[PDB]
Amino acid sequence: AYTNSFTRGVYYPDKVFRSSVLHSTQDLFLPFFSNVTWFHAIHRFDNPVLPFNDGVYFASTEK
Amino acid sequence: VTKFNGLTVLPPLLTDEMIAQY
Amino acid sequence: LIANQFNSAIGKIQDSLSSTPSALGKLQDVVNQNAQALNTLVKQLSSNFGAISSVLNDILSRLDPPEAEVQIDRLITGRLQSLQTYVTQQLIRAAEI
Amino acid sequence: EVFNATRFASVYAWNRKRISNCVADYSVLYNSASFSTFKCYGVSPTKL
Amino acid sequence: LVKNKCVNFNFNGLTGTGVLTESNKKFLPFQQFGRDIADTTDAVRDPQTLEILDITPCSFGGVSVITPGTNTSNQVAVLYQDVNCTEVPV
Ligand SMILES: *[C@@H]1O[C@H](CO)[C@@H](O)[C@H](O)[C@H]1NC(C)=O
Ligand SMILES: *[C@@H]1O[C@H](CO)[C@@H](O)[C@H](O)[C@H]1NC(C)=O
Ligand SMILES: *[C@@H]1O[C@H](CO)[C@@H](O)[C@H](O)[C@H]1NC(C)=O
Repeated sequence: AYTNSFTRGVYYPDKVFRSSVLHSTQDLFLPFFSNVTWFHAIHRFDNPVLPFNDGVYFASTEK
Repeated sequence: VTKFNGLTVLPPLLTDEMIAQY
Repeated sequence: LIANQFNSAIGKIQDSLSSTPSALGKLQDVVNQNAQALNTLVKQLSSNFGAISSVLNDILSRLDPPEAEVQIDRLITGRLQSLQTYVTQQLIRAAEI
Repeated sequence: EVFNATRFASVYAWNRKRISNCVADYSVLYNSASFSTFKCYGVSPTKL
Repeated sequence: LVKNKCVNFNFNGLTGTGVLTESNKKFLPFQQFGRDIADTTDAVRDPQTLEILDITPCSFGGVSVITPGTNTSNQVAVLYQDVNCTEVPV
């Protein structure tokens, strides 16, 4: 199953505070509208092995 | 019609009020 | 009739100036160009210019004079080139104005 | 601790010791004449 | 730490210079340094206290000597540009 990461996955590149500053940063970011892999844990269903490739955007919704 | 690194802006000799008076 | 036409024309000029957003295009462009040139001149301060760092105090510290001289010389060359470019562009723009 | 160690690793298996959360005295290292070569290919050998 | 005075500072190697005052801006917990549109180091947090220190460059500005002709008189009047002279005597 494939799902689309709409806009989430943006982190502060460094520890500098800026106010009303449109700063351009070149670093490892998750592309906007980039399809990521869906995984299941209920019902059996297990967790597979995945590589790293210099960056992973994890996002788990839990109750 | 619409911080310092050695940079200073010099005010004009004729202010806007006196230009308007002219 | 001439007085009425002149008054209506003055009113229409007022309304057109109020409504059109790019009416003050020439003055707005001059101000924007000067601000852009100043902003790029300031941004040239943070450029590395081939030294170990763009911070003059960083270069002065954690550095012995014999190579701090060459690092400072590279910074001087870069910053002087940037300032000369800005001054020449400002001279051109002042001639146009 | 690492300078006076009785054993040192080989070049093909060089170690990487991390030093952190401490006050470092480079003055004794610089003034120690036991070193034959003390030149620095980084920034400086004294201003550290 | 001394505030509201033009004192040099070296915050764990920053070795900057300016005037450190109380900062009304609210630094985020992870952020340490501060910059602006010109990436000037506008604010710095203390290394021992969770205090934000606004930093302003020390007052500078070219002086001008308004003088009549020396053949007329030797008296002059000095203009310290772009500074309030509550702090001119230094
Ligand atoms: C998600 O995007 C990838 C990369 O373009 C594409 O190969 C894949 O088919 C897309 N998935 C779906 C369900 O459309
Ligand atoms: C200064 O004033 C004197 C007296 O009038 C005059 O002779 C002299 O030429 C003046 N100097 C200049 C440079 O004009
Ligand atoms: C100096 O003059 C400026 C003018 O803008 C004013 O804002 C400032 O408060 C004055 N300084 C003092 C110390 O009163």
